[PDB]
Amino acid sequence: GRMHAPGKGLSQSALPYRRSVPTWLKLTSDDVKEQIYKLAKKGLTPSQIGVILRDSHGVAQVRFVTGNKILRILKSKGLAPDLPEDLYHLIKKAVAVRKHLERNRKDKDAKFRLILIESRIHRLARYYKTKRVLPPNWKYESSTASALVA
Amino acid sequence: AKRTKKVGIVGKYGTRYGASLRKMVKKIEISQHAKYTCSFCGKTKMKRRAVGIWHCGSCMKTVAGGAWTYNTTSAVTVKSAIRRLKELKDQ
Amino acid sequence: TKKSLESINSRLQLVMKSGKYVLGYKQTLKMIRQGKAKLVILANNCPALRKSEIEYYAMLAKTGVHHYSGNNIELGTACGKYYRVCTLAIIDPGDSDIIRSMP
Amino acid sequence: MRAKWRKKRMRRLKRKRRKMRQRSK
Amino acid sequence: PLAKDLLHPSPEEEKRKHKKKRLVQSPNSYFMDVKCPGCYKITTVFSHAQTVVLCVGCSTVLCQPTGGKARLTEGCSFRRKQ
Amino acid sequence: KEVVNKLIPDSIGKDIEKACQSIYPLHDVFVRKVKMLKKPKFELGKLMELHGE
Amino acid sequence: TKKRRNNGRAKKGRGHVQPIRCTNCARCVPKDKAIKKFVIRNIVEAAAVRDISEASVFDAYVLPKLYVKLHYCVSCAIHSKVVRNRSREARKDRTPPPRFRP
RNA sequence: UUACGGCGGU
RNA sequence: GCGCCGCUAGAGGUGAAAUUCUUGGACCGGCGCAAGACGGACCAGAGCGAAAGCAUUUGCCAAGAAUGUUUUCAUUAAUCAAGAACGAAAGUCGGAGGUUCGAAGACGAUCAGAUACCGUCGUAGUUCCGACCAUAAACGAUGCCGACUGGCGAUGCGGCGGCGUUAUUCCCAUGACCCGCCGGGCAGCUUCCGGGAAACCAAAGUCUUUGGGUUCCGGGGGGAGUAUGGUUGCAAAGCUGAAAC
Ligand SMILES: [Mg+2]
Ligand SMILES: [Zn+2]
Ligand SMILES: [Zn+2]
Repeated sequence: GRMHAPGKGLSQSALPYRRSVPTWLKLTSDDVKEQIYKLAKKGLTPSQIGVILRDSHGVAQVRFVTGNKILRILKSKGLAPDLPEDLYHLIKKAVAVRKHLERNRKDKDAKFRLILIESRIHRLARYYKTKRVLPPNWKYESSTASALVA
Repeated sequence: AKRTKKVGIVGKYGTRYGASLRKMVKKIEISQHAKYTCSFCGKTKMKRRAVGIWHCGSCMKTVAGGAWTYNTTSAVTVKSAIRRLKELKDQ
Repeated sequence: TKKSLESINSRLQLVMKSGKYVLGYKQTLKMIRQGKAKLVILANNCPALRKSEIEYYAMLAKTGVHHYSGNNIELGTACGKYYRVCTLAIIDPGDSDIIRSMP
Repeated sequence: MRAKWRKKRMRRLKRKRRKMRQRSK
Repeated sequence: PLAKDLLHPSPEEEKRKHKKKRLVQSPNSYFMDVKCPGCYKITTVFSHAQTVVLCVGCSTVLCQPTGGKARLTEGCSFRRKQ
Repeated sequence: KEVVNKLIPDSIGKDIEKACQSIYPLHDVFVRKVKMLKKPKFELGKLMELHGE
Repeated sequence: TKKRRNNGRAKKGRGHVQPIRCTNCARCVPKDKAIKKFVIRNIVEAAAVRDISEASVFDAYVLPKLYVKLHYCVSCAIHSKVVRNRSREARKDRTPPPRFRP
């Protein structure tokens, strides 16, 4: 089930069997790439590239058009960030909880949810260090943590 | 490094005066020597003068507070009640 | 103490990312006397003759004074820096509506 | 005899054998 | 219910199940063409949309995101494409 | 005078009766209690108005 | 043995319900275990009804009600006989006894 | 309202 | 509890009483005030939470489940020695507070005796702030994760689809109800699914037709959670933990 909560929900997206480009989509493989090159320079991360060109461009999934993933073509010419998007949002959340807990020292549940989030940071950092995504001397310290997040 | 494990500030009193009187002192003694944040200039410069007197290094403001601590909890409850009685009944 | 403060200090940490700003007393005093200031924000901590002569110049420059509900050390964290600050002046809002709000 | 009042008359009793050992050092 | 032929389900037993858990899994979603009243622009908005959809010609609002299925704001044309 | 006259028929409870039944319908909607907190120094002619016509 | 399937108590997804206090012995019970009884008793004691309508200032006056919600511990509920002992298979219904008002 | 005990082996 | 009145001689308490409070006027009735607790009825085999636990309005926050998803990453996972975080009540230390309740204690009854039940009073304590202590019938007496194996009526939360009723609605969108389906949850009712020593269990089933992963732990009753060593705590004690017999 869910990792740090006792929920066993079944809700995740179900792709169709046909991997082919839809017939009505009169749009190339190159034009969706240069659109990705536009709006990823507009501060956007690859989890939210694909949702706005699903809701207003008819592109169901970029890999069915281009053949490559969204982050995989950001990374092809050097405009994807150093931190991954999932590791970024955990550190953004752990700074936010710890900033709460300084003022609210007597919150025993913000104290408990902090070490669940902070353990997900190291369970995820232990993966990207083995895949040579992060450098092997990387470390989530708390006193440098707000510097990583924008 | 790690110089003590229990006594802290009352390691200057040596073996003397009793363990439970030295433990009673070290709440008072960390509190009268602590710097407090000034409510007037925001700088943590509230040093204690004589007993009941609290003073700013910068902005030079003197405050009449508690004896061993800046706010007495009896005097915060009253200030809550005085401004409540001043907005109730409007005299 | 529940819902509404991130009208004014979520917009403040959005002007800080996008638009222009000056911090400190004698910088918003230059910006107020040569037209470039738009909305000066005073902390609830500043000395009460400093609060008067910024309320008096903003009447002379026809600009707004928002009275922030917090410490000058609290307005500094709300800006997003490790300071304390009584008086700021935004001299360009980035894309938000602090002037188009209540003051 | 009840088992929470058996626990009391051994807790009362092993503070009494702990104290005589303290006397005869 | 021992010899239920669970390799050829009926289309109304296939439809009233999860988007997972089927004989072959498939989305419940669709892409829809939305024509605004008073523009020459076909928009190709996803059904379970999530954003404030703005157009190009008449850049007004076109659908509201909600919990499940995005709600077209004013009475506007609608067809289920493919 | 117009305030206290409104709650002999309790039109306040009937006004929020109409204005709430597009949210969840309600049925027993009264002004349960009215408590007095202040009095304005008791001008004598105001009481003599109340016992006039 | 486990005597009842619930443990006398109507809590399922909880860890602690409020302690309330019994009425005729002032003993502290959980709110779910407690044997409630809501009494809508007429305040007039129906033999004494034609002695207050013949001495009223009306000919048609609706009499007020007394709305006392008792709740008991199980100790005083069995002694004051508001719950009766039941056989080991006729325990298993949650329907209250029928009205029998006339 | 009060109502406490019933030698051992068979 | 205290003020300012009103009229009266008892009030209170009990199985009966008494100790007790009362013409320096109790109790009761009226109007005010103050203090500290606590949030009735609504309140449910309802919800949330890792568990302890959580209930008056509105307010700055920071989190979370489920559902929806033609988003993204692409094995990042399950259980977990050592090591930690949280932990009812009582308890301990200090500062506030101190209304009710009330271990200890004093007194009145009850009895053969009452060191008990019952009654009057009351300390520590119950309340808040800070630091500790780390245990409970901390219980579904049932580890966590995964799949599979009957039916049914519902309920709580999302989502989808439907006749009609009802709302400013004199049309609409969104609500309230009505009829279904989908996922997740709290449970219930039935059944020769099967199991069990049976009580009972849709899990405690899928087991001599015995093997899905993994942690903790049991080996006749006492001695004994004792003795002793270590370790923690201010203390009370917690943790580990035998043997002779
Ligand atoms: Mg006992
Ligand atoms: Zn100062
Ligand atoms: Zn009772």
